[PDB]
Amino acid sequence: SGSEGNVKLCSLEEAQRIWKQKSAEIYPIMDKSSRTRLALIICNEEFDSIPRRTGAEVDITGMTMLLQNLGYSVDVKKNLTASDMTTELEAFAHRPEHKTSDSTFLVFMSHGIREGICGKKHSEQVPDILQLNAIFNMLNTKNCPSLKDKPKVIIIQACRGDSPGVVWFKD
Amino acid sequence: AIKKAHIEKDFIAFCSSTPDNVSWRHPTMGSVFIGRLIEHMQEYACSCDVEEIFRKVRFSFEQPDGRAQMPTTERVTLTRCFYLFPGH
Amino acid sequence: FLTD
Repeated sequence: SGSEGNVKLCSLEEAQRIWKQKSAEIYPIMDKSSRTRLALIICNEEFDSIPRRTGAEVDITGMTMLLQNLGYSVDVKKNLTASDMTTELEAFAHRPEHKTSDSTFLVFMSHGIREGICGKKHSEQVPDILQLNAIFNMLNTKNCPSLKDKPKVIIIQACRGDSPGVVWFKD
Repeated sequence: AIKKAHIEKDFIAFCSSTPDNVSWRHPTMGSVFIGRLIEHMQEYACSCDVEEIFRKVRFSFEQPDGRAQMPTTERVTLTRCFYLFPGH
Repeated sequence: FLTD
């Protein structure tokens, strides 16, 4: 039904109204004919000691198709330890396609705690955790010079602790 | 010659809940935040920049519904609007 | 529904 699927299109009219309104305040887009956009999805569903994240395959399907719709070539990696996630992020940062890209998306989906994202072998006795800080460090201008000046969007589906996130008030 | 660049710039992160708090998932419909993000990107990528889309996603969570959660934007160093220009 |  088209490359963009269910993503509503920006008409060329709508693109020119945006483009000269905030002209010098918009990230530049590369020619569609030659650019090589990449995105990375890391999803942990089956764990050695933590309950299985049923429904994760729906998330992978939806986010993979969405990112392809927006023009990204999507790598999907599943069921990684935190060390494996680091190795894969370093490999993603080194990809030559980033030099002829204008942006990137990274999506992480797992169990989580306050400190960060759980790897497949995480346990209370032996934690296996990737911190958001490490993700930023691996993709910054020093460690990923190919993405200098380009937007890097990081999406994280995970708990950030055990609390319900609510308080009561009197109506 | 060499020139100096900011070591950290042009990032945005979007998390499914606020610090200390849980995020919800359904076995058949998937993770609530991911589905909500997909719906909003499909509807609004054509007209809104990424920071504005994420704000609309937060707004859609504003009313707790038994499984309250509030997605949070973190560590933002975008210096420009990021428009995705779908179709171009 | 379950939590992550």
